[PDB]
Amino acid sequence: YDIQAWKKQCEELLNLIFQCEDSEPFRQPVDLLEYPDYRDIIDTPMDFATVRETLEAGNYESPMELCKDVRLIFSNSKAYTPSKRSRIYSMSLRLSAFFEEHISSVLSDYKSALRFHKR
Ligand SMILES: CNC(=O)c1scc2c1OCCO2
Repeated sequence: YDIQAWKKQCEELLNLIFQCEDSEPFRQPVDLLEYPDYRDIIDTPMDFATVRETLEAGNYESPMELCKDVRLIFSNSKAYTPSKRSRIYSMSLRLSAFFEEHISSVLSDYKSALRFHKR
């Protein structure tokens, strides 16, 4: 019932994601010189370095906020791809399945801790 435990658990999960080859296209902001139409399609850019920096600055109040920003990385990939068979889109679908498998317990444990605090 530790209400603060989610933060280290999210740092550890981000470390795993940065070690995965599938994260390489998503580690820094999309290069607008390589993709000059990107901002015509995508309203709010997001990347894993921006997520890690926001966490380490103390600017997430909950793991649900972190999870909304990671899911925006994946929805931006789905919106920008020209094909459901593209290389980079393929990489985002595998990384999303890995992220969702690992974040589920983080969210469950945090919500349980809050309910115990309010009991
Ligand atoms: C050649 N580019 C692509 O097929 C795709 S699919 C998703 C993307 C991306 O390039 C930029 C990053 O996000």
